Amino acid sequence: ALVATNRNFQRASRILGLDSKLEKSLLIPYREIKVECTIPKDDGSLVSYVGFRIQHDNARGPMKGGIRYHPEVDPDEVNALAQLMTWKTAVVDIPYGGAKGGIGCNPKDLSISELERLTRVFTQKIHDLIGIHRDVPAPDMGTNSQTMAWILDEYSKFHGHSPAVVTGKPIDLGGSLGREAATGLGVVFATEALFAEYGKSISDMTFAIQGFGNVGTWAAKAIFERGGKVVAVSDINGAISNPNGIDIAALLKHKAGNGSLKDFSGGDAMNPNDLLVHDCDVLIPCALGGVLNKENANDVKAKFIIEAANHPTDPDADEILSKKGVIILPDVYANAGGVTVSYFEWVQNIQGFMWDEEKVNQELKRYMTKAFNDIKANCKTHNCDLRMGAFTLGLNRVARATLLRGWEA
Amino acid sequence: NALVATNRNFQRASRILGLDSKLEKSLLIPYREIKVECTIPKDDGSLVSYVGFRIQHDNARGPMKGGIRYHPEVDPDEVNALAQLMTWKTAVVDIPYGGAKGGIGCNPKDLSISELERLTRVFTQKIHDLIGIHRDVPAPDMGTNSQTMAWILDEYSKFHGHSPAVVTGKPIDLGGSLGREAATGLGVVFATEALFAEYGKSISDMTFAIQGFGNVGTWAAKAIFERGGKVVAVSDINGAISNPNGIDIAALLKHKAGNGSLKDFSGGDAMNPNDLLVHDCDVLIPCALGGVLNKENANDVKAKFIIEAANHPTDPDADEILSKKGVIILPDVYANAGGVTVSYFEWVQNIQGFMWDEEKVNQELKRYMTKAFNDIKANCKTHNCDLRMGAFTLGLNRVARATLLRGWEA
Amino acid sequence: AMNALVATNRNFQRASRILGLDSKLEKSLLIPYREIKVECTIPKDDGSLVSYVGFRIQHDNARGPMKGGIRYHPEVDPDEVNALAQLMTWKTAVVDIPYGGAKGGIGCNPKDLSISELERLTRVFTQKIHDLIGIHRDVPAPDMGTNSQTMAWILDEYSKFHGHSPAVVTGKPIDLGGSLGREAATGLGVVFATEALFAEYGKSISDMTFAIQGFGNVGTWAAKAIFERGGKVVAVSDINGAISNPNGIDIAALLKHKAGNGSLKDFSGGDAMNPNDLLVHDCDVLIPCALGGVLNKENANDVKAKFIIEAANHPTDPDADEILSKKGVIILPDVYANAGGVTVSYFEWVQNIQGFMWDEEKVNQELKRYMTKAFNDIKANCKTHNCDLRMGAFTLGLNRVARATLLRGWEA
Amino acid sequence: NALVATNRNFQRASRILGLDSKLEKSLLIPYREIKVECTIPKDDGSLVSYVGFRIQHDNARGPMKGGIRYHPEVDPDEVNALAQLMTWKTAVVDIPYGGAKGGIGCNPKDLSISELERLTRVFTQKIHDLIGIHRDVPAPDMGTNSQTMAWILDEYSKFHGHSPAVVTGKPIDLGGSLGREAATGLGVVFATEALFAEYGKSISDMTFAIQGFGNVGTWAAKAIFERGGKVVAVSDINGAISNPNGIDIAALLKHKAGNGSLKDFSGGDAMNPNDLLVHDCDVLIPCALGGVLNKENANDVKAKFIIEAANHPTDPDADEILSKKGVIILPDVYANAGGVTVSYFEWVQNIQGFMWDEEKVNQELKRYMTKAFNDIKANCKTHNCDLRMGAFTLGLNRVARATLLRGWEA
Ligand SMILES: NC(=O)c1ccc[n+]([C@@H]2O[C@H](COP(=O)([O-])OP(=O)(O)OC[C@H]3O[C@@H](n4cnc5c(N)ncnc54)[C@H](O)[C@@H]3O)[C@@H](O)[C@H]2O)c1
Ligand SMILES: NC(=O)c1ccc[n+]([C@@H]2O[C@H](COP(=O)([O-])OP(=O)(O)OC[C@H]3O[C@@H](n4cnc5c(N)ncnc54)[C@H](O)[C@@H]3O)[C@@H](O)[C@H]2O)c1
Ligand SMILES: NC(=O)c1ccc[n+]([C@@H]2O[C@H](COP(=O)([O-])OP(=O)(O)OC[C@H]3O[C@@H](n4cnc5c(N)ncnc54)[C@H](O)[C@@H]3O)[C@@H](O)[C@H]2O)c1
Ligand SMILES: NC(=O)c1ccc[n+]([C@@H]2O[C@H](COP(=O)([O-])OP(=O)(O)OC[C@H]3O[C@@H](n4cnc5c(N)ncnc54)[C@H](O)[C@@H]3O)[C@@H](O)[C@H]2O)c1
Ligand SMILES: O=C(O)c1cccc(-c2nnn[nH]2)c1
Ligand SMILES: O=C(O)c1cccc(-c2nnn[nH]2)c1
Ligand SMILES: O=C(O)c1cccc(-c2nnn[nH]2)c1
Ligand SMILES: [Ca+2]
Ligand SMILES: [Ca+2]
Ligand SMILES: [Ca+2]
Ligand SMILES: [Ca+2]
Repeated sequence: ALVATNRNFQRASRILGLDSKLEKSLLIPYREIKVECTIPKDDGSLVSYVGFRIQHDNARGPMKGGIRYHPEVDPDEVNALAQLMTWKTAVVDIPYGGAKGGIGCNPKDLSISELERLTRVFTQKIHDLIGIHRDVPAPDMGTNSQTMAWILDEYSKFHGHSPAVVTGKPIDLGGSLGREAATGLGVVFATEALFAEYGKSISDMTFAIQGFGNVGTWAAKAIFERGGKVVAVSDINGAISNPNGIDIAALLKHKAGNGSLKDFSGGDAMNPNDLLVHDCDVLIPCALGGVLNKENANDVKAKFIIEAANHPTDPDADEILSKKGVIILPDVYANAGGVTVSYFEWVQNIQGFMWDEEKVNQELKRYMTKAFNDIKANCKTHNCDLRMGAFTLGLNRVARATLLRGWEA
Repeated sequence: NALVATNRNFQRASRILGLDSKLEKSLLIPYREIKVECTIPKDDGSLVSYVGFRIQHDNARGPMKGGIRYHPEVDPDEVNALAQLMTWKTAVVDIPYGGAKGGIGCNPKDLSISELERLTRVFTQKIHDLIGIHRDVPAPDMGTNSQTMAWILDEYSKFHGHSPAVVTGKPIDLGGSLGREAATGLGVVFATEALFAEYGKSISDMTFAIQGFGNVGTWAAKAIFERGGKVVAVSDINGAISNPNGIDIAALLKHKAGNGSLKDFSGGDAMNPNDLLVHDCDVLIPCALGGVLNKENANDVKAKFIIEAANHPTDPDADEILSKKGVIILPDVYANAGGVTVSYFEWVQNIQGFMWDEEKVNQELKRYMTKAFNDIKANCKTHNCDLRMGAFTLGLNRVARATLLRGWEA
Repeated sequence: AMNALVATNRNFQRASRILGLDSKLEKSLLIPYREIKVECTIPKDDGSLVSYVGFRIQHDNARGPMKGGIRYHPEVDPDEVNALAQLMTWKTAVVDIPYGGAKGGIGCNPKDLSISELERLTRVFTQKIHDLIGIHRDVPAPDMGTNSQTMAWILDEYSKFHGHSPAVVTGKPIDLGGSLGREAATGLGVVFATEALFAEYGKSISDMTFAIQGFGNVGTWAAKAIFERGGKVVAVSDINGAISNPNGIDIAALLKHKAGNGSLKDFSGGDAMNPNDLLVHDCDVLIPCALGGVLNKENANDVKAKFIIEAANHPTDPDADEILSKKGVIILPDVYANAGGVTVSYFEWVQNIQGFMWDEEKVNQELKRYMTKAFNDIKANCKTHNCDLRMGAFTLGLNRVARATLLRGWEA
Repeated sequence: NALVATNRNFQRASRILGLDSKLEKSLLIPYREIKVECTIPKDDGSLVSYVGFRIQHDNARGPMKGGIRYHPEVDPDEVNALAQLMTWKTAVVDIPYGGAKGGIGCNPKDLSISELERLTRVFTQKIHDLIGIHRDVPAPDMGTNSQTMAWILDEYSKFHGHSPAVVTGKPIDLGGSLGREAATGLGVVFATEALFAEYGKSISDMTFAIQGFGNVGTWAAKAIFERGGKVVAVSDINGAISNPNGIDIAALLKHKAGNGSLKDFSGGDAMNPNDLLVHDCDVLIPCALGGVLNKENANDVKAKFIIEAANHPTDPDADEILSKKGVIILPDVYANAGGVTVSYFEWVQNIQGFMWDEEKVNQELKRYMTKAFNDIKANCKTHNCDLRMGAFTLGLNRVARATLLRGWEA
């Protein structure tokens, strides 16, 4: 997370020839905030936490980023996550900068009313630092749409009804349709555009998918409905194989009945540790980072790797897979459908008028497609891989937004 | 009035949802009640003092919305019920507002046009800090009109900058929306179409008797007529006209515009207005007054559908009698919501800085009335209740879950 | 209470006639600037919901920010609450402090609520009205059912919305900007007003005997302040008993006796008395400091005092007023006599507005200046209108609010 | 050093108060910590980027107060300890402030005066929403001065209007207070009068040795001299001068102003500066550095009183040794508080829109220092502790009382 973002920035920065003093400024966050969050517990005794918000950059618009309720709050990693938000939003051309915040706590130690009091106190402590056009939080580790409802409710006492102050809200409070499928569907839209470069379609390819959660389930469904052959799916408990393509609609039925993959009758049970070296045209890691390293890299038999999980390829595998002719669609772009639909929720709220799910998906496609074209165009200016096309694209957009605004007081 | 009807429907819907009684109490208590002194100098230099008010009932689902009445009758419980009714109505058609109701206890016909302007501006000065484009958005009502709203807009904007969305019902020249005059009558016809689609039928299959021929009745009849429905009977306060082959509503409208009276229309036969509700037809549409259907005449109703365009036309006796006769009643809280819906669209257009054409207003109105009927119908399935309770439980449940999601900690 | 409604109405109508108030101006002065009711819902300590209605009547602000208490009390009759807010508008005008009147509260019984429920309720109430109050808009204060701890919570909650705002509320703890001199303010103000009254006759407090009904916050300090000025306190009663001494009670010793949980009847430096004879006791000066409605037609003819200082609110009903008047009894009216408390409350606001607290000698020096100036104005008014002291005070305050209103004007 | 001394004194005072451990955790966590990018163009057109910061420790007793340091070393733990020490110090002399501390990691010698102005204004733009007359009131510190404050005032006022009280230490021409230069040294002498009055003694009864002759030492020496005290020894970084009759401080000041060195003054005998702390006197006043009294020289101190004007001059080893010899030590947290106290008076005068003359400033400074000593001594009686713990328990408890009164519910 930390180490990948640092290296990718340094690689992209040298490709762009970034001015060293501009680079220094871009690395310094706009603002770092730490606040006391003290609440009474349900039994009346006090507990005290520190909440935080790193606001990295706002050259391209309000800041955007999750709120983590999690006990590990290493400042360098939180800073890297906020920077990564700044580059990711710039890659897909949404008008935001990057931020990241949270509270150093373990939510599983706290009752639902304690979580509410903690969230409202946190909002009271930062209400003057966020805002619909200033900094727009979202769920992350340890928070969810109920958390956002509390932030919305508390913030609105200080500034009036502000549905756009936060994304990831319950539908009943201005949340957007289409959020659940956003990332998985965005993966497939990105893949459509990539394959369009070869005049090929998803229906021409076979797919192996590692991980079968929110990203994995929706990606498989969208691939299956577009004629792709999902020939292998794994998750943490097992794996299933079918050289003629698994009936993914039927597989999802089985999963919903609390069944395990290997027990599916429309395929052959498989060892999950064989999923990455499986023979297929396209590999899509949707589980964990660091699954591709120097060890297994030569044994990957896929022609395309769609990085849906964050950082599944360490630099060792990247170099190895590159020379073999493997094309890797990078994580900062490939899984960006979620943050993109989060932008649409914000847009729908500032417009006072919600979109239907078909409009959400039409705009998601338009944004993911125009983003791939811009990445590919950058790869053609700098003669670099797709990962560097994306990072130079985002880094340059932040840089020239920063330069246009200027430096005088 | 509207108070007995609203309290009864709230209590029935509350029992069906199994609403927690302490949540129920909170939903009944208005967010805020305001009364302000409104004193103006008259044209002749003397002083007069009135009391203005704004009941802000609920804002769990969004900014409050509601009319301003210039009227001498300011009973607090009735005004509370009207504000409460707004909260449920906006929830029924899924527009992101809560309910409010305000006004000034005065008789507008005792005031000259300049006295009315000074009064409107003073009221705005006294409440400007309590309203706003995302807080509470007033609209016309009894005794006020689009000119009143222009004055509120102009005075409010001195305190907060140009804010066309602070009020709806504006003149077209100041950000008012197209499609407002037809909104309610057309919304009734969209609602009636969606109901008939449940039976695979069309408006063109039906005959219609319409009580009332004002802003709602004229536009409802026009929209029915242009869709091939047969409007066989129309009444208003002075008479009624009948034609079993369908009245030519286009000609009836020209007649009304030419200062004509219903019973003098030659393309039909004069009728006793008291025969309207018991007339032989498929669809009855009260568009005039409340309380017209009671235990006396309910058993004499000969229609299969009743589309409630006026507010509270069926008292509980008739609702009972009509149900076990197989009569299907589309409830007023939903059927006439086209007006409040286009009022929302005007706000949306102002918020978006860009007006819609009338085709777009009516396409969205249709989408909103249709999606609302489907949601009502789905509720009927889950709760095994009629359309009136499907609608009230839908709106009440939406307000309750917005409230529960927002929470209670300080 | 109910007596405050009837008394405030009668006094307003009487003063309005003496002044010849224009009836449309009078109609406007009776209509409050603003009436607010808000939902106040909180979780109880057990997690269940409870819902109350809070309210704030903002009667008048022609002369400055509104000022008035917050009552946590179950009886919230609109006409009475309205009368109380209006009474504050007249009271602040009588002593020339730059406030209008307001009155607010929550319909609840505080004894039913734990300290943590009361805090949550207070903060929610503040969240619901923070935009309607303010240091130069409306400044609440303690009242029935609230105290300085309640004010600390309002201050803490209000300041989240507007920054640290110590002047938004008076009656605060000393630790949070409260003023010195609050405890003695009303009783000490009573004695200052009495000094000014007796000066008209070339007499001083050391010349008089005093009978005092009630021995709480007002009665103890008034008796103490009289005693230190050489007045002879010959009778004191409270709800449980009474003590008399025609030579004067050693009030310093009486106060020590009370502080040790002693009863007035059991005091050794006097003779026990029937409390029902306190008002007809043989003295120069009678000071009701307990309850309203104590002087009526039954007993007015038997009052032996030549001066009665109304420290409690409305202790004399209209029947006794007429009877005492024709007997030559001079009545210093409650609206003025007990105004020391609200005056030091203004001083707290002033100290917070100035960012710099006064010492107690300064507070009291100013309290005396304000009560003495106020008496001179009341007396001057009695000269021009040829009326008793009660109407001197009401016409003074009513006229000041009227003139502030007329100067501000009526055009939008 | 401020981190280990402040932590040791807090923990000791907390154990004396029986402070609840969960309250103590809250009191140690700062209200808010801010870091902001401060980038400016240099005079030559190139860019430079610094990090500005503001630690806002506590505001239970009032707006935050604290200096702004332009200095390259910005250790977070040291800056937190300084902001927290401010919170206790303001509570000890009972001024209505909490503690804060901020600055910019830069070397002001590397920057021209116009670059320093732009940097100050950029810093102000980045934090204007976090400071304010009733929120957080900065002041000069290392590397900043009254010209820096004028720039902050000037830039802040573009965002919130003319706000003279947003910063203290301003030039006299822009709302600064009279009496600010002498404030600390004069405050030291007021504190000493209050202490000596407990013994029925006066300053004129005592002999004084002063280490350091800067802004604190010169004014304390002057204020002692005008009260009949005998200043028998003075040192600074380059030398020392001695006179058991009492040095003519008026002449010594005039010598210093004429660019003279202590060892070259003729109205005394030149002395080794290393002998100042062991000089023969009743009262020793460290006004130079911390850590000058330790176990090595503590047994050799001949004074009966030590007035801590410098910060942390006595380590715990010497404090132990001196107390067992019967030495009374007036603690730094109180003794040197005249500077912060007059800074409060500047803020007061600004919010009152009307400046005081220097007579009134010094009169109020004396009243504040006198009442603070009385409160400290009362605390010593209550807890049976020395003056240092009398002062810290006083300040810590006042902050604890204010946060407990304010409460914890959301
Ligand atoms: N959901 C989003 O909006 C989003 C956006 C950007 C990136 N991502 C990335 O996508 C990845 C997955 O996100 P998600 O929401 O689908 O998570 P999820 O928890 O919904 O699903 C994770 C899936 O991976 C499987 N898995 C876990 N450990 C595994 C292991 N060791 N080997 C194989 N399979 C394993 C799980 O069983 C599950 O099927 C993460 O890297 C995340 O950072 C998600
Ligand atoms: N216009 C809207 O947007 C709207 C919205 C919701 C509800 N409503 C309800 O619709 C009803 C009518 O509204 P409108 O705007 O069309 O009013 P309107 O004044 O424009 O027309 C009322 C019509 O009813 C007739 N009428 C009056 N009394 C009658 C009686 N006793 N018997 C028969 N006819 C009678 C009048 O002559 C006229 O034809 C009212 O109940 C109103 O509350 C209107
Ligand atoms: N305290 C103030 O700041 C203040 C200010 C203005 C007016 N007042 C008025 O002063 C009166 C007393 O106020 P307080 O603060 O001293 O009250 P308190 O509760 O502190 O004391 C009231 C006293 O009256 C006594 N008492 C009660 N019933 C009695 C009876 N039937 N006969 C004799 N004594 C009786 C009580 O025992 C007690 O001694 C009230 O009318 C109040 O409205 C008080
Ligand atoms: N000035 C204030 O407002 C203020 C307020 C509170 C505390 N203090 C503390 O007072 C002390 C001095 O402050 P100041 O403003 O007078 O400083 P200053 O820089 O104006 O003067 C310091 C003096 O100490 C002398 N000195 C330096 N090192 C010395 C050494 N090793 N031996 C002997 N003398 C030495 C210098 O020569 C000079 O005379 C510091 O500890 C500071 O933290 C100052
Ligand atoms: O009168 C109200 O309370 C009110 C408030 C907002 C909109 C509408 C409306 N427009 N058309 N029909 N109703 C009415
Ligand atoms: O009750 C009020 O309305 C009110 C408001 C502010 C101050 C006081 C007060 N203090 N002492 N006596 N009265 C009363
Ligand atoms: O530097 C600080 O923390 C600070 C903040 C406000 C005032 C003072 C001050 N004035 N004189 N001595 N100290 C210092
Ligand atoms: Ca930066
Ligand atoms: Ca409610
Ligand atoms: Ca009025
Ligand atoms: Ca803290």
